[PDB]
Amino acid sequence: PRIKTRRSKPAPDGFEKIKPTLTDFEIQLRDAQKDKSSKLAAKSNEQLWEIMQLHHQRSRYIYTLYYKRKAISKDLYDWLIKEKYADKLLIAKWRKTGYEKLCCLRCIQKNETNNGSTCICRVPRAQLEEEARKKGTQVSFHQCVHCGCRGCAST
Amino acid sequence: SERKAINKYYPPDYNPLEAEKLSRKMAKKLKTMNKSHASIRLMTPFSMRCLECNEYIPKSRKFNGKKELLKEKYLDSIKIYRLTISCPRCANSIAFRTDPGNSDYVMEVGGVRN
Amino acid sequence: NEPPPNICEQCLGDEANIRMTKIPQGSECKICTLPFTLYHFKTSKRSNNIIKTLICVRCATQRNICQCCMLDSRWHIPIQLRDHLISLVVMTEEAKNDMMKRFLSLKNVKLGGAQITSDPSEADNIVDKLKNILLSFFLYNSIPEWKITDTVSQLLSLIVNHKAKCGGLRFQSSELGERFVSKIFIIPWSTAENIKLSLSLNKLIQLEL
Amino acid sequence: KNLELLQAQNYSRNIKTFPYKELNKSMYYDKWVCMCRCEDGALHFTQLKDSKTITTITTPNPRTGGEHPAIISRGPCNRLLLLYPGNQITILDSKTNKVLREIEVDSANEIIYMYGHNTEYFIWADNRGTIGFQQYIVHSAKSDVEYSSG
Amino acid sequence: MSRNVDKANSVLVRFQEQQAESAGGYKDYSRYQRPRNVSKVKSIKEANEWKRQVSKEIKQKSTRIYDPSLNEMQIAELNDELNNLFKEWKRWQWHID
Amino acid sequence: SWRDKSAKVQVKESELPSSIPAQTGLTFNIWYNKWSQGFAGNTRFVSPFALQPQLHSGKTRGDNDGQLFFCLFFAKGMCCLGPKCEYLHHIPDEEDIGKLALRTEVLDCFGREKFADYREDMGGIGSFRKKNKTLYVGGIDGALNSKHLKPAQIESRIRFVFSRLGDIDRIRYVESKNCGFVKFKYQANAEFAKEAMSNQTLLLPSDKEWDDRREGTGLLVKWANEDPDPAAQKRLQEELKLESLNMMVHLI
RNA sequence: GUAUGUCUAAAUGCUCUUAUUUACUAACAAAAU
Ligand SMILES: [Zn+2]
Ligand SMILES: [Zn+2]
Ligand SMILES: [Zn+2]
Ligand SMILES: [Zn+2]
Ligand SMILES: [Zn+2]
Repeated sequence: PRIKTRRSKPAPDGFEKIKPTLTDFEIQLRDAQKDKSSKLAAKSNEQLWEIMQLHHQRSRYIYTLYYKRKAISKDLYDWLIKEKYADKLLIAKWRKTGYEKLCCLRCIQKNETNNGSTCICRVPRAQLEEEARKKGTQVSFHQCVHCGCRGCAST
Repeated sequence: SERKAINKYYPPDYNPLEAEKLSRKMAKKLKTMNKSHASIRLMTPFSMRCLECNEYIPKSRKFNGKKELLKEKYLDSIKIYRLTISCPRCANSIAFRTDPGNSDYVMEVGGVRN
Repeated sequence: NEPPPNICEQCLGDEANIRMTKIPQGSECKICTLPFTLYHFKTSKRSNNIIKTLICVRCATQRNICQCCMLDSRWHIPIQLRDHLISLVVMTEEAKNDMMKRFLSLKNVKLGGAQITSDPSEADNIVDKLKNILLSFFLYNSIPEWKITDTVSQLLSLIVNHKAKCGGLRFQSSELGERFVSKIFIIPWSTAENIKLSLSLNKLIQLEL
Repeated sequence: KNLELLQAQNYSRNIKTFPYKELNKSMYYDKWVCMCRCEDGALHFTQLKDSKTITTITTPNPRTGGEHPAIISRGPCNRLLLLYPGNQITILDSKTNKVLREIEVDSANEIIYMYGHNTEYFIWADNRGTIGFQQYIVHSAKSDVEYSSG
Repeated sequence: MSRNVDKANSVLVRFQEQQAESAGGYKDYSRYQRPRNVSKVKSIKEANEWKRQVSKEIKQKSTRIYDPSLNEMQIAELNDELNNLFKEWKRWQWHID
Repeated sequence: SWRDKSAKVQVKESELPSSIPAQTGLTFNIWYNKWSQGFAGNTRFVSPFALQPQLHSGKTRGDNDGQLFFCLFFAKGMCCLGPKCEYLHHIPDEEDIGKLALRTEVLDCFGREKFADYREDMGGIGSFRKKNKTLYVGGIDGALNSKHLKPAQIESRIRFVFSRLGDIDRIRYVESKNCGFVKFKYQANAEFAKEAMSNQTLLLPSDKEWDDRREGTGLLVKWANEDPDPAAQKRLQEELKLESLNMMVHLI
């Protein structure tokens, strides 16, 4: 979230109900945002991954309540979007087909990657597993370096 | 970083008096500062002969000497100093004293003036 | 202008498509310590750990070696060994010096042997020549412990000095030892005369220092 | 009849921290009880004399290998006595974080007691009953005892 | 504080050194004079350092005393100095541990 | 049998894996991570950890995926990743060695570039030019805290530590040089051993100086400069010849 | 413009003295009514 500066009205109707759920998130974030003296690259990456997951989760919760459950007013949702709470682009992506389970947006920036493609997470476990079986080796990848996303795919 | 530097950085806890005291405590232990024959750069006013190898070190020739305090002062409250030198060729310790009665120097078992 | 990378068949992989990136003046070559383009390939897409080129193309050419494997381009043998074989039928002296190594690298002579390996004529001839040329218990009475251990295992801590020639095997089990005896180079418990003498001599030698 | 939870923390049970006496802004002595958490090369010490005030002071850990002191005791004027294996004692100033002194006590036997509010000297004791002030020895080592504390 | 020595023994530097000694245990056994009477050094590490320093000194002495003007009296003097150094070293190899 | 012995490892947990440097100098240089403005301190300090491999060795995240290279940290005995480590945790067996024997010229069993020239002190990660399986052991006086031991005992200790770590070819303690030469079958194994035993105490729990093993300086484990005395040389030559023969056979 | 170079194996607190400095550096610059 951003800081309130009397720009937007404090909150629409149903914020008081959801606020305590997404205020747990804030605590988690706070725990995350600090020097965990990781002393090690992988460990360091893990905290970032965790943070990313947390970010995703809040958005999902919001998204779930507004679209799937539909228990929150449109206005409130809009307000949330305007604030830093939800991710707008991510939500949009989710709403689109084939991107519903989506760890993060930068796992589908095809420009970013060295090989002109999407993140592996986006490959359904099924396909990778099949490939592995064909080869001889076991399941090859666990989670990507952008965000911890073991089997991000929509399956 | 620059020779005319106004203020040297101090740590956030630097009780200056305390620091000084500490330094003093670790000055008796210290190697340099707790010794005699502290170095100096000086030209030679006497223009003299090195007594061992007869090397004729002339007037105004520059040397990295050792200045040491002579405990026995001149009169009362005006100090006199031993000023060690080495001859260029042979490494014999020449030196001289500054007795200010004549406004001049005295040779000290090093060489002879001529 | 740049020459091409010299990566061997076994080095590179078993597949009909590999993607690699070139990194111009990536690293310094290990031999020469002189900037050169790193090629680094992943072999199969998903198979972990990259294969970066460790040497400059020029150096590879000189030694006639894979830029990854550091093995003969032709026979896939360590430079020493390949060169040694040739000698047997003169070897390279890489000059391990800051300045001189670079100079050596820049020279283009094919150091030593490399020429022979390069040419079908010469390598083949060498090979032919080579072919022609070819055509608890103490233990007493040199060979390595990894062989001894293997032997013991087959028969089923294992100390062995060589100056002594006195191998005190300690299975630490009465079962293992009693199986070991029945299932079967002097081997007691915790030209024989000659052997004894030799052993004694060895012991003496061990004990004088 | 009523109790409340004031504090929960981790600590290092093997760091023996002796309770130090202290005089009030009135005229009696309060016992301060103390706990030490040694983590990430820092020492953390949660002290109290009663339920009203709980203080935690942080100090670096002077040892370069980051090994834990066996015994820690307060001395006068922010002095902190830190006993390390091999009978080595580091006096640290708890306000400056400066190392003041490093003393190696001359005893083959493990130091088992170290106290600083005895006030120019501290007292130490061997597991064999050598007692010294730091200096002089008031009692020599016996062969027939072992102590673990004092 | 020209000529470097002064700078070295300037108060700030001394303070810094002291701080280092306090926290972490950086001493410069080059910087302090080695003590005369051993057995006023309960720590082993310190003793070892001292020994090392004396060895270094001895080595230095050795390096210079084989200079070409061998008949000069400085060399002769050093010969005694060398002996003294050796003696010191020997002493430092005491049998407490 | 590391596979069926265990899965888990967790050698030294990520709470306490290491403090970063040890104070030489006055000030700490952020770019090199090394203390500056002074150099007083013998620097080599004994490892707080060690590889008790029978206990530790296990399946890893690497094993499943098909990693070649073994875990340096595991060898040292401080791999906080443990089962989620991508590098292998076991003593290099023969099969593994065989598998990575193509790459073993250019880089070690740890997947890190062997150099063209040896380090002047023979101190780390050997050259690709000279293949080697032969480790100089040194600072055994310092590694045992200046203990008055029998040379034989020392040798035995060395054997105990090193046999566990890899398939031994042959070992020699020397009184005169005050050293321990070890030779292995496989270069990779030797490398692993070196990694393990760098800065390690040779002492045991049963010894009286166990609690002050940290205060000493560890084993100085390095690469072996070939033995000059003639029998050894002859043996080496013979070995080389054999190797050559094998190569020839392979070729034809 | 505070030069430089070689050389290197891996007792504790205490206080009292000052209206100063055994101070060091000279690369920098040099005239009269
Ligand atoms: Zn994903
Ligand atoms: Zn993602
Ligand atoms: Zn991804
Ligand atoms: Zn290759
Ligand atoms: Zn690991």
